[PDB]
Amino acid sequence: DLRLHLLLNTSVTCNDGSPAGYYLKESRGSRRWLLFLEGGWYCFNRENCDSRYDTMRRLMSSRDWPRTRTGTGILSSQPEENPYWWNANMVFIPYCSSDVWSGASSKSEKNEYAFMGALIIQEVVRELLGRGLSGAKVLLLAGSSAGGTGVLLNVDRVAEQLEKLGYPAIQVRGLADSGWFLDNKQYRHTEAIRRGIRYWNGVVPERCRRQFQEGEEWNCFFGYKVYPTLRSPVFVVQWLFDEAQLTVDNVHLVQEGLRLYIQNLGRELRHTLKDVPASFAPACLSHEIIIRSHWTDVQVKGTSLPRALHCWDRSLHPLKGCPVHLVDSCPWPHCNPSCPT
Ligand SMILES: Cc1ccc(C)c(OC(=O)c2ccncc2)c1
Ligand SMILES: *[C@@H]1O[C@H](CO)[C@@H](O)[C@H](O)[C@H]1NC(C)=O
Repeated sequence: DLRLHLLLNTSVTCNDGSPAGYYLKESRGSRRWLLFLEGGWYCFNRENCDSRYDTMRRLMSSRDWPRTRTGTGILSSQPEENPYWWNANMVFIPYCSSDVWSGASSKSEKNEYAFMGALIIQEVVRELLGRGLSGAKVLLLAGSSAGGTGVLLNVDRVAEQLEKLGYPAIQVRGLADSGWFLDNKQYRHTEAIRRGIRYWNGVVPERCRRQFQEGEEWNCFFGYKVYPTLRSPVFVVQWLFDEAQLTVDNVHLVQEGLRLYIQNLGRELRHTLKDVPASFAPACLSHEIIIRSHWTDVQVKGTSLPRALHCWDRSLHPLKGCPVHLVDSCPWPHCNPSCPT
C-alpha cells in the first residue's frame, strides 16, 4: 500500500482549493523513483467544470481521498505483477486539476477554480527531495491518458527544476502511456484545448512554445509535435486504435467508409512513431492502461512491455535480443492475438 501525504504548501491546490497531494511507498534499498500521473479527461469552462464537480468530484478535490491506495501494474511491488521495477520507490499523484497537468492559476476573486497541475508536479518533487529523492539515480515520470500527455508537457520542467535546485546527478526520464493523439479529421462532425489553455493559464515546454509562438500553444499538446523538442529520454506507449482518440473522432465500434477511416488512422499513428526509438504500439482497440494488473500479457513481435522497458534501461547505461522500438504493422484492431480481450 501507498500512503497519502497532503502537500505541506497548502497553497498548491486541487480545483476547489483543497490541498493537492501524493501517495508514497518507500523502498529504502533502491535509488529508483517512479512518479505516476493519473489521467481522466479535463474541463474547459465554468459550466462544464461545474458539471464535473457534481459527479467527478475526486478529480477536483482531496476532501474525500482515502488514506491509502494499492499499487497495481507498473506501481506494484510484487515481481510477478511487475517484472520491470517492483523494487522501486513508488509515487501515485492524483489528478485533481482538470487541466492535462498544464495549469498555473490559483483560485481568486476572479477565478472560481484553481488549475495548478504544472505546480502540483513541481511541489511533489520538492517535498520528496527531503524524503529520499535527493539520493536517487533515476526519476521516471510516468502517466496514463491525460497523465501521459502530462508527461510530455512536464518531463523537461522536472529536469530543469532539479538542475536549478542543485541535483544534477538525478537522471530524469518520461514514460507516456495513451497520451499520443492526432489532430485529425473526424469521421462525423482542438478548440477545447485552445479554450482550456486560456481558462487554466496553461503552460507548455519552452522549446515547443518558441516554435509555434503566441496563441498557438495548443500544438504542443500533440505528441508528434512536442516530442522532437524534448531533451529528456521519453518512452511512448500507444494503442494504434486508442478508444479516446476514436471518441474524439466520433467513432463508436463496419461499412467501407469506416473501414478505410480506421485503417488510415492506424497507418497515420504508425507513421508518427517511425522516428521514436523507444516505443510500444500494439494494433488493438483499447482504453487499458499500464497500471492494470495484467499489463504483462500484451506482446509486440514476441516482446512484452515490461521487457521493452527493461531493454530501454539497458540502452541508457541496439542490443542483441533486447528491442526497444516495437510498433505493430498489421492494419486492423486485434490483428495482434495478444490484445486485451
Ligand atoms: C483523454 C484525453 C486527455 C487529454 C487529451 C488532450 C485528449 O485529446 C484531445 O483532447 C484531442 C485529441 C485529438 N484532437 C483533438 C483533441 C484526450
Ligand atoms: C507555495 O507554493 C507557491 C506556488 O508555487 C509559492 O509561490 C510559494 O512561495 C510556496 N510557499 C512556500 C512557503 O514555499
